[PDB]
Amino acid sequence: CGKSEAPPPAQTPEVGIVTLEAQTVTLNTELPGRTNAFRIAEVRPQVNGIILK
Amino acid sequence: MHFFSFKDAMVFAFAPPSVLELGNATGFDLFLQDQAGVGHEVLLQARNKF
Repeated sequence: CGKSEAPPPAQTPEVGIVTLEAQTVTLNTELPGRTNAFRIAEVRPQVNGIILK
Repeated sequence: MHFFSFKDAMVFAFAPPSVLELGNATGFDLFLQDQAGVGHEVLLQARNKF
């Protein structure tokens, strides 16, 4: 009769490769913050009395 | 199926049976239940043993 049809057993299948190499990287972060003035002076009086002008 | 032996995905294509109300693929079917209460790792390694 027949009809066996044995496939080839040995395949050793294909893979995908990349070849990595040495490389320099800079590590940098990003942090929140507020802006402040260089000098702030709160004008407070040093005597007592009515503001005339 | 002979063209889909490619690298990235495990593509595995087929045809439905004659009566599509009875499943979507042919063959048999069974479940391996965990009646003792032992964890999911033991059941998973039992399925991988099977």
